[PDB]
Amino acid sequence: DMYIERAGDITWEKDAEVTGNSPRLDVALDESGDFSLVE
Amino acid sequence: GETTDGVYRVMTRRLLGSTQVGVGVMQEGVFHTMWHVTKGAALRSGEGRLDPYWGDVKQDLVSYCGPWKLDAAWDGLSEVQLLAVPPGERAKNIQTLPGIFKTKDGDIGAVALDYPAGTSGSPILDKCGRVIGLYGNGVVIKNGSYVSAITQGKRE
Ligand SMILES: O=C(NCC(F)F)[C@H](Nc1ccc2c(c1)CNC2)c1cc(Cl)cc(C2CC2)c1
Repeated sequence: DMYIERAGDITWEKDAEVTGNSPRLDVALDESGDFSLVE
Repeated sequence: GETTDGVYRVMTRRLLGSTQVGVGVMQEGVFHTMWHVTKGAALRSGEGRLDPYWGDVKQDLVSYCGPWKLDAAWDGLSEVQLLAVPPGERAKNIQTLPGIFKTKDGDIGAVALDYPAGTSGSPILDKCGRVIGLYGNGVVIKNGSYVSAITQGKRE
């Protein structure tokens, strides 16, 4: 059996840690909700 | 039981000890998570029970207690925040500029951040604090890194 526990508020934090790249990827979505890379 | 708006952890006592399988968003009395996290099963909130209401394996989304309530969308230009809720760790806001998932049916936003599988369901926010989608369904690129789609449902 699964359960839920609160972890916080949904708010934008000004001055948060800014990391991460922005890639443009060609992908395919199958009937099972699984993404794959198209080449 | 707990009806408060906010971000929640989705836990299970089936494996060893307590394990975090995913994350979700409570909003307008509706709990929103990724389908692969709960597999549509009912959820406990202390003494209360949350029954699934809407679900779709292709979209990889599921709502509890009511229809999908999250409708905000990424504008294609602005940076966003991943309110990541990692297993055994505190909630953390990670600002990033999303990339793109190009599909035969259109383009989707994409956040390129690496987190354990139990982090799927974590909300992605805009400058107003509105949930524009959920992190936790994507792909693994050639360098082993994880890229997630900004998965958003449809409001009725
Ligand atoms: O997005 C995922 N896809 C597989 C992966 F190759 F990308 C993965 N969850 C997942 C699992 C089962 C299903 C679906 C999604 C949808 N249809 C069934 C995941 C999510 C996060 Cl946050 C992390 C990881 C780590 C391992 C990299 C994996």
